[PDB]
Amino acid sequence: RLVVFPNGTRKELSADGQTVKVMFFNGDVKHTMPDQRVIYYYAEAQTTHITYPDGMEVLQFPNNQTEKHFPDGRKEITFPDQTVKTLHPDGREESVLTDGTIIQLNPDGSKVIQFNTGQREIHTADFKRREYPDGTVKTVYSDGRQETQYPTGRVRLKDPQGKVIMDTKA
Repeated sequence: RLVVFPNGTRKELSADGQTVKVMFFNGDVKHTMPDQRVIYYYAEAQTTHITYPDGMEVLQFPNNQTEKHFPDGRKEITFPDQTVKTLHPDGREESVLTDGTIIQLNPDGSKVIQFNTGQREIHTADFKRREYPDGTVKTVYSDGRQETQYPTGRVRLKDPQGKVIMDTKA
């Protein structure tokens, strides 16, 4: 079949019967497949939008970025530089850089960086903290004080000039 609507939109079945092809008057194009997958091209935005039956949506942008919308509410963005950012329903954003570094932006204002080496940096308004696989924690406060927590339970606190003001262990 070919149907041409009064507004000039055309609905045409592919010759082999499998693809329903709508050519909208505004330049948009929609193909609907036998599995009910819908592929929609938006002409002005030059964007492709695929809707799967299970509700997943994938958008492909002309800058080469991809955005995938999961049934669990996550949205995963693949930038043109290959960075993959995941937006979680609770507001966390987690970027995985190509070298595998993970950068997490959290709703509370913090930024957490998980390096390949196992080290983890936590940045808040009040401190910058580094965590190490053995359990060591070094924290530098906005006022310049520095705390080292050792794997043993020992906690050593220094003033901003480096003088020890607290050194405790159970």
